[PDB]
Amino acid sequence: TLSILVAHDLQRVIGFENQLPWHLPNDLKHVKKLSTGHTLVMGRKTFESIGKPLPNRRNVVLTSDTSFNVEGVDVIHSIEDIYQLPGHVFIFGGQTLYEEMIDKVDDMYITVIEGKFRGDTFFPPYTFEDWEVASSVEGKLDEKNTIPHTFLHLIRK
Ligand SMILES: NC(=O)c1ccc[n+]([C@@H]2O[C@H](COP(=O)([O-])OP(=O)(O)OC[C@H]3O[C@@H](n4cnc5c(N)ncnc54)[C@H](OP(=O)(O)O)[C@@H]3O)[C@@H](O)[C@H]2O)c1
Ligand SMILES: CCc1nc(N)nc(N)c1C#CCc1cc(-c2ccc(C(=O)O)cc2)ccc1OC
Repeated sequence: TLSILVAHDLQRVIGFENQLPWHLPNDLKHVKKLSTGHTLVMGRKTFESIGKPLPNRRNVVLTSDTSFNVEGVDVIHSIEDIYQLPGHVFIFGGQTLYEEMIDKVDDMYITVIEGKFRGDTFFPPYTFEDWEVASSVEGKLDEKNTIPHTFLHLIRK
């Protein structure tokens, strides 16, 4: 299974200055639950922003850098390498990976951040006429999670 995993705002902002524009612990938990025990594929910039591989899952980084060799991280140098990865693979950003993979993935796990943030990187436009809403769940708000958000699972029609 090949899935997109992404949080984007009302205008499809996903990032600003190589970081997430929002602070939303519940979505990090969401990511943790979906991807633990499986595989995350991310572009080089996304990886460097995180700084270290995420625990308890396979971390795969796409880069043209032949010198890239980080402990706890597998490297790939081509999009086509993704298709050789076994198991449930999540395309985990950033903008370049999403643009390169959105027409190839089976489904998308999207957290819609229900606000308008300043961004410099975007999720590509998509239409619900191409995607069935398998599920849509409002995120619960609290003291630590104050931005409204919705968890979508979309499956390609
Ligand atoms: N909101 C979210 O769910 C979410 C999730 C992930 C990331 N983000 C955000 O996304 C932003 C980063 O996105 P970005 O587009 O700037 O960078 P990115 O996609 O994370 O990384 C781009 C790099 O990936 C490598 N790459 C991509 N395609 C390749 C290919 N076909 N062959 C070889 N290498 C390839 C290249 O690395 P080299 O230059 O080293 O060759 C390229 O420079 C950040 O702001 C981050 O916070 C948001
Ligand atoms: C966690 C935000 C997010 N949500 C959803 N639904 N899909 C994604 N692909 C990402 C993402 C991402 C990349 C990223 C993750 C993190 C991050 C931080 C903490 C945790 C964690 O505590 O589990 C996970 C990812 C930090 C920075 C960062 O890019 C700047």
